[PDB]
Amino acid sequence: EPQKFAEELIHRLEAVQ
Amino acid sequence: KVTTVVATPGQGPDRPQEVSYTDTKVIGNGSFGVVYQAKLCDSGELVAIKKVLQDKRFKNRELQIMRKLDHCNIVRLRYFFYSSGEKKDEVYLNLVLDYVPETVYRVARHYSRAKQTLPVIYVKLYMYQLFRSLAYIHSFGICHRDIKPQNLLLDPDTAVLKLCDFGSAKQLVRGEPNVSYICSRYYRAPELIFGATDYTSSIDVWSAGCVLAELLLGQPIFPGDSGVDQLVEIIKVLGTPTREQIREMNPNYTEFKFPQIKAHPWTKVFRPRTPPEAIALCSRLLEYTPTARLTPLEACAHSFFDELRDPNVKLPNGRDTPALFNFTTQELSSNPPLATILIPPHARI
Ligand SMILES: N#Cc1sc2nc(N)c(C#N)c(-c3ccccc3Cl)c2c1N
Repeated sequence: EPQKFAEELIHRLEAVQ
Repeated sequence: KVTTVVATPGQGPDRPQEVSYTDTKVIGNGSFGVVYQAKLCDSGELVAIKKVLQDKRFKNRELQIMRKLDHCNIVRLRYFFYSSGEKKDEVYLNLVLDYVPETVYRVARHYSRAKQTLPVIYVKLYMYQLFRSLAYIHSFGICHRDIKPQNLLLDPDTAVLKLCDFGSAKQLVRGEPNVSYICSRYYRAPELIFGATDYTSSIDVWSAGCVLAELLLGQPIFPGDSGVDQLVEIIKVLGTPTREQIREMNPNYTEFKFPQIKAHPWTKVFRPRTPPEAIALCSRLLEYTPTARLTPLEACAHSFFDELRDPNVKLPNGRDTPALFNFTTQELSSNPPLATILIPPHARI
């Protein structure tokens, strides 16, 4: 769960910058 | 069509009495079960009635909480009673509440549709009254958890605000799990989004800040579709949280990559006319570290509300302000010396 969620979060930040 | 029931006073002596009402109209859907409007035959007063489904095998949490609360800024439980119906086989719990005509949501939407912002004087009045109710319930260890514009009821004439709907409220204690998927996404604390089970009453404070910002902005400050996009909107403003902040929210995320993103300046967030103290209050409400957020009582004493402590302050309709100074010992239990500020000299004796 924790590593899983952080991976789809970190992706949407590469898209914001 | 007049209905007569045997109701029990909400905070009262626990002696049931006969109560008659009429003019049953639907207001809308509460947290669990729908909310009706009605008129008491005796007084002629209007009341709200939230009918909820009750299971006979355990006690109703909302009812337990509601019987404790008496506050000018919270919708009061007049009576409660039981009924049956809807395929039967079960019992409904009916909560008889104060009726209040308006919501902050409806008012905020009324200004936004006219391409305008709510005058700061109302923002001060409404937020201050919200923080008072928050200060009151948190002193029992009770977290509302639903805080949002829709649950902030208003009397337009008197400018009185009343927090409502405790169907998601819980009494928090150290060492117990709580659902991290709670509140409403726009007003959801970041630690909740991280799935933290350890959170405190500070989550309500976060939500309050979201409401404050929205009233300043004219739109929800943290929009977005998924629960994960919510976190994106937050860091697009607050900036990527430090390791130490992640630790304070959910320790299980302490070591992770998390690309560094610059915080967008609070002054560039709001319109140029936005009061400085409004910006300072908002910045102290919204923090990643829950312990860093202001307590509701501390918020009440913030410089932003200094205009409410002016002996000459009035409503835009010429009427006096509601009672802002009426704090009890329970309200001030978190920080009694704060009364030096909270209760102005003109309201002392
Ligand atoms: N518990 C509880 C009560 S009493 C009450 N009274 C109201 N006037 C209103 C309104 N509007 C509401 C309300 C608020 C948000 C969403 C839906 C509803 Cl019905 C409630 C409400 N949820």
